[PDB]
Amino acid sequence: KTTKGVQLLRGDPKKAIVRLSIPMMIGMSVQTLYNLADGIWVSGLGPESLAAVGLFFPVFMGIIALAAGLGVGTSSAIARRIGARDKEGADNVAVHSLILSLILGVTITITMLPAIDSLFRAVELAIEYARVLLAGAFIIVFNNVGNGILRGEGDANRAMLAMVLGSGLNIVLDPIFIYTLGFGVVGAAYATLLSMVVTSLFIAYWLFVKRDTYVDIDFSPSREILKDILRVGLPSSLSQLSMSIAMFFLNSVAITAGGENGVAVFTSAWRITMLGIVPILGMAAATTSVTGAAYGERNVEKLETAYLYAIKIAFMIELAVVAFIMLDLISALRTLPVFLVLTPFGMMTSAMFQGIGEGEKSLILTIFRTLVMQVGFAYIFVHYTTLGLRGVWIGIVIGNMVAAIVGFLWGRMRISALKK
Ligand SMILES: CCn1cc(C(=O)O)c(=O)c2cc(Br)c(N3CCNCC3)cc21
Repeated sequence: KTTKGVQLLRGDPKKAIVRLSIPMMIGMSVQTLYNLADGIWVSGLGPESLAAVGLFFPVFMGIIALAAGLGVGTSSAIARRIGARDKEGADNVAVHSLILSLILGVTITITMLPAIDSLFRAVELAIEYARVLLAGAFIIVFNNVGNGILRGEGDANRAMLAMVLGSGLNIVLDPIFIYTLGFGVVGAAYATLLSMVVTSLFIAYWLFVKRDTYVDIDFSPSREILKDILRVGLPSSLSQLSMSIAMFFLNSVAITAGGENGVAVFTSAWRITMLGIVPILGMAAATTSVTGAAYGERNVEKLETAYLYAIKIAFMIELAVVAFIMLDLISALRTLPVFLVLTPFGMMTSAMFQGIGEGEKSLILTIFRTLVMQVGFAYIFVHYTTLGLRGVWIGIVIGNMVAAIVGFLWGRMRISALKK
């Protein structure tokens, strides 16, 4: 009838925010540690292989964006059916998403793999890197969908295990296929492939075989469900997309402000802050589940409680994290991380927008945060001020301040509108 994850969402919102974020944090931690390590192995492979990276990166990030967004849409739609105590509706979303993962999965493969040979034309290495990655696009999507099912139910521990067993297998298999065996840059993708396959066997085990999930995988092709999944899924894909593009724009700002000296400082600072933003990414994922559950119950008070408690806790964790960092890049490690305490005020709001099904507002807030304020102010402090590399860090921090104020008020505004 019930499950430890579903009994968490339907109960004390303060306990739900905590008990669900912690496993998500550990999962995201290993995930970020992979990105840190995978970038290192690729670095030093030569200039030709790095040129191949920038060839497939816009396509690579396209696949990950579509997959991650769809998973969020799955998570959002399942949490809302759980809150409304709608079992058959919660079962229907899961089956719909798995079919959605199949269609979207094979579509990406059939629409890109034959058309990747012409768009690229270092080039040969990119096509091979594309070939391995595109051939397993359906696997990547299924993973995020199966992840969204668990994350939307409250199975934060089984979802944590997914990415931990996930990223962990890649941290190990990365140097093996890149250096020991000697595939090169393509070995990173082949490590990614082989890793993704193993975990897709573990997810299908829990879902289909073990049946430990709250939902039963009742199915009937409904338009309301399809509208409900894409309403959050589609804008979330553009959110992660613009987030990477912001990293590219900020890079060119670091190019103008300090040069190549220079850009290396920005890459070092962006690495340590990626690990320091994990408690926010881990809690934002938990917030979407709780607020979504609260939205289904039509309990605004509980929704407001969980949204305000997720910020307060994450704010004080960051105060601690900032303290870790405080005690060239050494100068920027004392001014830049101050944007990490402003971040939970904005990331939690967009996450609760996804929770209540309004993904469009989540996309607008994210664009304003990552592009308009972060890149916008950083470009301004570097082109119109005597400050060089230092002004870039100021712009990011001062940009987050504005995006935090707008985000928090917009969040409290819509929470007030949910009563009238
Ligand atoms: C070994 C599977 N895997 C490989 C990766 C890679 O090679 O870059 C991943 O980034 C990855 C990420 C997640 Br989240 C992840 N999870 C969460 C979603 N379900 C599958 C496990 C798995 C990943």
